[PDB]
Amino acid sequence: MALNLQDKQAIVAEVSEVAKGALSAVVADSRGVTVDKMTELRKAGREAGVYMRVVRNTLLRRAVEGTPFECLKDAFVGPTLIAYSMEHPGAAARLFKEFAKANAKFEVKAAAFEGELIPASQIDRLATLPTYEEAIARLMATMKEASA
Amino acid sequence: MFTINAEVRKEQGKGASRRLRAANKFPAIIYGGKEAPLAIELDHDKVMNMQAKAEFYSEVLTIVVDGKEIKVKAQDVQRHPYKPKLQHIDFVRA
Amino acid sequence: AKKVQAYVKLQVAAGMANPSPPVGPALGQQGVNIMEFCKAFNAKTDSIEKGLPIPVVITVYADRSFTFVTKTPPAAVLLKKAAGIKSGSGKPNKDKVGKISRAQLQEIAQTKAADMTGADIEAMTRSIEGTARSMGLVVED
Amino acid sequence: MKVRASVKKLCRNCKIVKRDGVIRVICSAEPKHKQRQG
RNA sequence: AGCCAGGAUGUUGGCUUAGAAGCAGCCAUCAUUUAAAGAAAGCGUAAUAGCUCACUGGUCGAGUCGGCCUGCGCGGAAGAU
Repeated sequence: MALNLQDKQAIVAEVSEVAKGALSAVVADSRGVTVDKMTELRKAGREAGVYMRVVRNTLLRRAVEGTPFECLKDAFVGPTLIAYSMEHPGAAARLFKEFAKANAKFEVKAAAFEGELIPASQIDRLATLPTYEEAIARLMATMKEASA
Repeated sequence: MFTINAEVRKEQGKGASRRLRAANKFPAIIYGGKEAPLAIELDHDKVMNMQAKAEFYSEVLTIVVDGKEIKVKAQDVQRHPYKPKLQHIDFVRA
Repeated sequence: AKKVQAYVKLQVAAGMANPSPPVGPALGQQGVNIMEFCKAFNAKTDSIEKGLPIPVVITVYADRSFTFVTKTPPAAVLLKKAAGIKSGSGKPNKDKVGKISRAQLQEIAQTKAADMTGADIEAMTRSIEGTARSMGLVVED
Repeated sequence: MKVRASVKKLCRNCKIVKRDGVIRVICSAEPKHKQRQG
């Protein structure tokens, strides 16, 4: 631990992502291994690049320190170990769905999917944020509904 | 800026000094300029913790006696021969 | 990938999957089959390149039939066939004599970007710098 | 057992314990390191 | 302080040696991925391997560390009617 000019930077990045972000999920790395975070590394890298950062910050004065500003409901998501996956450009694209599918491979746990603060709820694994660019499914029935 | 507190010595001598030292105090004196040498006692622990740092002795210090600040500089100091203790101190007016 | 058996990586010959002295029977004997190393590994080897060291990892448990898997080349050996001096030093580590290229060390690390944590593409090249300076090879940037 | 006037911790494992008014060094690791004061 | 994790790379640093891969030595004691990881403190070996440790991240949730001055006590402390 350094003094105060070192912890505040962790909180600075945390508050920057918490406020300037989007849908995010939770990954309770009670016993993190080498390939768990690696698979999540590829998972987040597909998100446009390096903006889906996930560090092992579960402290009340680290990750809960940036709760007062934005995401003011992480006090209940601040106990034992909660790796907040704050997002960045875009939307909820697949972080929730990908996390559910990765957490279902016995990768450590996620505190029963505690959840971040997008909606007006707490814990609800929704699949209504996958498709957000598709614009070619409305051009498949035009050359089959003309003869008849 | 070190600020020492002190009292004027009623009785001076060998026995008196010994008594002071027994009672966690120790004598000291101020001298310099036109003014007459002023004998005072000091609480020992405070001043030992003080004189530990080196700046005590280089810088100017303020002695409070009878509610009056005298600015002095530590000139000389008697130490106990085989203990981390102060027998006596010389202060010069500054 | 979430679980692993076991694995014995070793720089084997691509050109012909049939070595005696280097590996041969030591490349698999504990339930591994040496006859299934020259009917399937070569199948996925006439579509890329053949002749340089190609580590292999065999997925044999006890069911006698395994699933051969691929891997990647070493980054430390990437400054030998794609930089300059093959040895890399020549002399004890006291006097810098090695060298690298400035146009390089960016596209040679993109080939092995399947084993880099750096989520940025340029973040993978900064780790190459340290691996390219193992001895202290000073480059002409 | 060593029984000494001067008993000491000889390694990280060595621990000092008084039992029945006797300073004793007992070491989890090294048997040689167990001591007694006498 | 325990408790759960890591304790990596170049690398097994080179030699001289029979071998030397942290651990026979002799010597340099550097750099990388950085949360952190000693060219290595102990065990271990044919030597690797393997088992710890250093530091560090998590849990926990109030005191904690070891010097100084002095008081009283403990051991050191075995003899012959």
